[PDB]
Amino acid sequence: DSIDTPNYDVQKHINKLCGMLLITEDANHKFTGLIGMLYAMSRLGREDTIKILRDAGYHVKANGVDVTTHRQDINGKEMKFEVLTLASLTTEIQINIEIESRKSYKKMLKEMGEVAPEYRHDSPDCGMIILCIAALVITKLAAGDRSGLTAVIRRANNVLKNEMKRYKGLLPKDIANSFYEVFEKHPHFIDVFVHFGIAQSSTRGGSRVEGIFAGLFMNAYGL
Ligand SMILES: O=C(O)c1cc(C(=O)O)n(Cc2ccc(Cl)cc2Cl)n1
Repeated sequence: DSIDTPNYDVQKHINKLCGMLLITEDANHKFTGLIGMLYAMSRLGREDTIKILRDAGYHVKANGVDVTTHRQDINGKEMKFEVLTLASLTTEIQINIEIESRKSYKKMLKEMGEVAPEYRHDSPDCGMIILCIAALVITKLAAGDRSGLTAVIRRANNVLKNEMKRYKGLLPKDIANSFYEVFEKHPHFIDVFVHFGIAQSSTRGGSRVEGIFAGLFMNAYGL
């Protein structure tokens, strides 16, 4: 009955996984709530994550998260994939996210030639774009609402219009549903998210998305 506790070392990998979903046309966001939450934990670090859970009364069986190279056959030819050792997310699911993302990337090349940095799966702000949706869901959880989904989509289409222009897979309805699902199924993620947001919103300036997140997070307490 383990909880994966990713450390700072797999932060870049989790951001890239977020970015792979963000470039996927009609992406399956079933795992985005979990992946976003894994990104938040990698930003907090393993030590602070275990501290948060233990202090909150949750008894945690910590699973170490490392990057492994998994060799698997796709269309007759053997391919190498970098995956995370996660008890909550199978090797198969991770590899299929990379496969679907690579199909959307080839379609992009065919449409516009080589892709600008801000349109790629490895843009440094992908994890934070996902956590912006989490910040909107947390507000609706706070306000007492349950059928707050309609307002999440509507607020998201306004606040994240530049990012939605950059990413075909930024689908607020599906992503909000995935976070609602993870916060109700795993309430310990609410404590992790709140500690992440308090710590993030301390870091002054930086990136446009980091600023959008800090603003969205600050709102959950009256703004
Ligand atoms: O020249 C590049 O940087 C490059 C090449 C490719 C590709 O061939 O899919 N891609 C996309 C890509 C690479 C790696 C992974 Cl893990 C996922 C995706 Cl979508 N980027």
